[PDB]
Amino acid sequence: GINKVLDHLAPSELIKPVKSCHNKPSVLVLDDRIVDAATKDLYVNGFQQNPTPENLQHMFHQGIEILDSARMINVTHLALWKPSSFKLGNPVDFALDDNYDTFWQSDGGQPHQLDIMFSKRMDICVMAIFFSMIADESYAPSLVKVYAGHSPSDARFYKMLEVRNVNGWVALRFLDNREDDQLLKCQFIRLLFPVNHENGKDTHLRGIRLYVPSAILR
Amino acid sequence: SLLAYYRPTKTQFFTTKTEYAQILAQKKYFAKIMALRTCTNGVGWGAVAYATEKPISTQKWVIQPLNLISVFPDDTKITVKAPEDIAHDIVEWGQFHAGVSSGLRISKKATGITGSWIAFNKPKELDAYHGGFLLGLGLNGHLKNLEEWHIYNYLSPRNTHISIGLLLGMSSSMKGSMDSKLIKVISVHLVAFLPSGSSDLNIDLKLQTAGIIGMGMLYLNSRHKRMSDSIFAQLVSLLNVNDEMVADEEYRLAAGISLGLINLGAGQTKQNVMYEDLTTKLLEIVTSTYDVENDWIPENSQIGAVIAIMFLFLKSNNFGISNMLKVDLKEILKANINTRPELLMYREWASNMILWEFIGDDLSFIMKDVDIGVKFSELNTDLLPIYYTMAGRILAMGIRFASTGNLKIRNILLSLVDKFLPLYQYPGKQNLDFRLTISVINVLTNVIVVSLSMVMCASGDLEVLRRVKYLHEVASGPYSDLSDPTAYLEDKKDIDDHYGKFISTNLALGFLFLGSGQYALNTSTLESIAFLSMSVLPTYTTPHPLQELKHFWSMAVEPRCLVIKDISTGDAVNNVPIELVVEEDVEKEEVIREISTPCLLPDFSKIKSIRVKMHGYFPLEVNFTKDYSASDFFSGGTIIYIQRKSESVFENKASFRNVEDIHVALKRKAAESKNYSRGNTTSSQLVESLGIQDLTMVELDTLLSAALTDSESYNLGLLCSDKNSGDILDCQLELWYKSFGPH
Repeated sequence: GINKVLDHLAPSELIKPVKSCHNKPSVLVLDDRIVDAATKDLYVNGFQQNPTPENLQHMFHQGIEILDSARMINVTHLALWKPSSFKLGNPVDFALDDNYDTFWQSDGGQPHQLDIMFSKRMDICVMAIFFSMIADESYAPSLVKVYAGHSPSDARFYKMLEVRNVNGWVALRFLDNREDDQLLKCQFIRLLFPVNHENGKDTHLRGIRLYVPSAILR
Repeated sequence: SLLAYYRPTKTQFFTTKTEYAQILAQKKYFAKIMALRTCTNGVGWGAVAYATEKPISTQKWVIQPLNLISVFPDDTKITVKAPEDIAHDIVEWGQFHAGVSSGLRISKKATGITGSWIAFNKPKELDAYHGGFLLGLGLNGHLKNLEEWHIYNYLSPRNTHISIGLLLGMSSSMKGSMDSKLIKVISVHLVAFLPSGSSDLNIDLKLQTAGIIGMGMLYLNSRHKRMSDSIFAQLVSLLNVNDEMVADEEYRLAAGISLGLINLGAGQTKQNVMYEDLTTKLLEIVTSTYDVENDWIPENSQIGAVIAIMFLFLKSNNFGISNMLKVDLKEILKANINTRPELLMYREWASNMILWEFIGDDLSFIMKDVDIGVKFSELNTDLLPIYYTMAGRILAMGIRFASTGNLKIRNILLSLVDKFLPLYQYPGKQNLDFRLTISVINVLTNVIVVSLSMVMCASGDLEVLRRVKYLHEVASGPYSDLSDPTAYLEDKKDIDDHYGKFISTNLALGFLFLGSGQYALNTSTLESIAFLSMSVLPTYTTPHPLQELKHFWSMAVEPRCLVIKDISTGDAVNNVPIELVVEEDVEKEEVIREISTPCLLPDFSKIKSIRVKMHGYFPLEVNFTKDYSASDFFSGGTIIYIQRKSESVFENKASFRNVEDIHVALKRKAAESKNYSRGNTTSSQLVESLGIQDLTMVELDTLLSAALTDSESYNLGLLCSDKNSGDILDCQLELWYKSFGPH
């Protein structure tokens, strides 16, 4: 029994099929001009001239309630946040306030970092980010890389995000890491914004949310 | 040859492709990887050469600069340049490591190393080498009282490495004298301990971590309240860098080891009120569960708290404290679990060391209460805690049996490393759940090889060397076979992973051959385990926190090499069998251990008697009673001398008491003929030719020459009737000749 469990913890010859990984970082396509079942799963607001900001503020809301319509638990306020640097105008609260009009702006080095470090082990399943190509083209996030890990020590690359044209909420559920669980299990998540559109300098963040699974009297 | 650094390094490359440009890229990648190896050979070279070279004082020291140039079997040399090929910080970090090894190479007892000597050896241009050299001398215990004249000269530049070297080395030389003129230097250096409200002065964070560890190790066994409470606040509080609040895991780990070392051995209490208050405060830190992350008590302080509760109750055998530190796998695997999983390995390693009597030597102790208990046997994040469970238990297992040697533990570690080796650095399905799990596999396999090297220390074992050679060579990883800043960071993660994978195998290589194999670690004195435990800290993951502390096992290294010398000649004699009496590391009675002459005997306190037996020199056997230990007997020196037996003609007057076995006689004649190949030329032959071999017979023949007075007549008769003697019949037969022979 001692040997057989050690083999289960340490499967030597069972696991490695051929050792022939491509080792390239997989790139995720975010374009909203092509209609597909997989894209519809990750892109919620639906594929569509540029809408006026009031439609953008409008569509900002149904994307919120549609994401909140399904059976889901929001723990966006259940963790500590620490961006790369402030600009003394708007902290990350205006990014997490679920308001399109308000937003958070960083100011500092070009590779901006946004830290989302958790207190307890919570298994995140759906990653929600809102982008506004036309409202914030100057500070639009063009290049996104999401990390994963159990601590600031062991942060590791998870996924690639190239931004070409997204005016809407982006849903990011995780299936590569665990096909059995269809969710991500980490305590430490950090985001990098190394470059913006049309060679931008700084970057806003209109919306951000975190999703995990599990008449009246006054 | 495998560990040497001051030379081009031999490389082997897979390059499972045919394209020339692709082959060059992999060779460059391997060159960058081998460049990492050269930087991190500092840990290995320090242990290989501990006290080999001796100083001449007048002679000037020299430090070989890092070569980091790789050579392929094709002999197409590829040379690594900074910062184009590797991270810039890595190259002088390896220089700093090499400097420490060079500084540590000087023996502890060497004299003439005053404050002027280091200034005499100053390169007139501060760099990483001199900072390491400064650390090495202070680490060895030479900077007892360094003059204030050139302390400012060294500290005037804001260079981190030199300041790091000075603070650690200078504190290590004094090591617990609580001197004010030195403690204030760190107090100025540490920003948080500086008076509140003062304008911030730019001090590098790594320098503060260097200052805090030097200062805590300055306060060894002080049990000192007005500093210990300030340290506890320092661990909990928050720091300031670049005018913005920051929380550092490195500093809090440095603070935790600092507090634990200052109050080392202060937990054996049955002062207790404040010790109990500090104990419960630490347990609140380690056991608190926060649904919402508090800013000023993050999980970064968890490691420091565990390593603080580590050293307070070290070797205390307090069951309850271990229990509230020990974590049960059965309960946690059912739950979702909380906190960083890396805390678990520290926590279990904490519990195991508290009970410094129950460290099991069997695989059952390692595998205790572990089961996958799930259908999905694929490598998944859910089963990390058992891996960290494994690492903590084996690390306590290895440190417990440090340098004592064994077979069962070695075989168990051999089986474990054999099983876990193939999985190592295998990015097959690029999945982060898989990637995080196999990163823990890399951490786990780094712990197993280190611990396996720990227990078999200074032995020059074959298979242990065989495995650590494997983990040494071949980068493996994503490349080979088995947006610009982003690719830089993507390459930065892989290059840092290779650096952490190399420091473990290097440390294992050095400990296998410690001090040319004649020096062994100490686990007898209480503080020795403290230095052993701190230096063996696994920080192999990024950003490799607190790396300069790897060169600190040096306090625990000593002789325990035994050799035999002759007295009359005064020269060494070797290759004589030595029988040893030991306790088998258990309560068993005894086992006879036969070893060669230049061999490392076990700990002196566990030895009861030792005897030397060999054909020739007469035997010498000493038994150690309770009154005197082997340590006290060997206190004057680890060498015992033996007296030569004499093959004298006078010894064999008439009869041979010696057995004179045919085989040894033939061996002696062959040995003599070997010298003769390479006769009455010996004075013994002369005295034999004189016919005066029999001392007594000659004397009585002179005496009887003439008489035969009654008194002397009874004297010879008494000699004739002796109870025991030699040529009695010869004496009897002379007196008969004298009495009644021809005349």
